[PDB]
Amino acid sequence: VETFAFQAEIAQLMSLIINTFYSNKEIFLRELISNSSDALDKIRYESLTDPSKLDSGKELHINLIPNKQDRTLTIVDTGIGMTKADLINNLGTIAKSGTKAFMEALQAGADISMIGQFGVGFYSAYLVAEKVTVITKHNDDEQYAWESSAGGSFTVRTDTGEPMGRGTKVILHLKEDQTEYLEERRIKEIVKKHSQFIGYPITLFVEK
Ligand SMILES: Cc1c2c(n3c1CCN(C(=O)[C@H](C)N)C[C@@H](C)[C@H](C)Nc1cc-3ccc1C(N)=O)CC(C)(C)CC2=O
Repeated sequence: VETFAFQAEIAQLMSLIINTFYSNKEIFLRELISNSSDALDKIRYESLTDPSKLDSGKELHINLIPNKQDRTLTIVDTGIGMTKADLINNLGTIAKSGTKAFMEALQAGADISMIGQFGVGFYSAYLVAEKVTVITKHNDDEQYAWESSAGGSFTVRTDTGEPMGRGTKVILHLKEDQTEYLEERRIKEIVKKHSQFIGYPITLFVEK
C-alpha cells in the first residue's frame, strides 16, 4: 500500500467541500454518473478504431448499488477505466487548474452545484461520503484500488478483490447522517431529476 499527498489545491478543495454549509448534497450522484458516462464514451470511441479493446467486456452500462448493511453506495461502470499513472498523478495534475478556478468562482458567488463545470465533480463525493474507494481496471494496466478519507492523503494498492474486466467502481462509505442515499425512492428521484438523459443504461439495484 502506497500513501500519497494530494496536490495542495485538491486538499484545499476537499476541505471546502467537507466544511462548507451546503444542503443540496444530492448533486454528487449526477457528477459520478457523468464521470462514468464520459468513461463509457471514451471506450466506445477507442473501440471503433480497435475492436479488441472490448475483449474485456462489450456491455457499456452503469449500475447503482446501495448496501444498507455496509452503509455504501457504489457506482459501477464498464467504461475505459484508469491506469495507475492516471490515479496517482495525471488526473489530479490536470484537475489543479479547474480546482483553482472553482474555488475562485465560489468566492465570486457561484455555488457548489457548479463544480462539474470545473472538471472536479468527482470530489463532490465528499459531500456525502466519509471515505471513497475507487476500484478501476484499464485495458493497459492492472486493477487498482484508490482510497481517501480526505485529511490530505490518499492510498493506492493493487486490488486483489474480484476482477472487473474493465471499468471503474466508486464506493461511497456514507456519512452517518447521509443514509437517505441508500433509499430506492431517493436514488430514483435524483437520477430522474439530474441524469435522465444519460446515454447508457443505468440500473438501480435493490436490496435483498
Ligand atoms: C479529476 C478526476 C479524478 C477522478 N476522476 C476524475 C475525472 C477525470 N476525467 C475528466 O474530468 C474528463 C476528461 N472530463 C476523465 C474521466 C472520465 C476518467 C476516464 N474516468 C474517471 C475519472 C474520475 C472518476 C471516475 C472515472 C470513471 N468512472 O471512469 C478519480 C480520481 C483519479 C481518484 C481523483 C480525481 O482527481
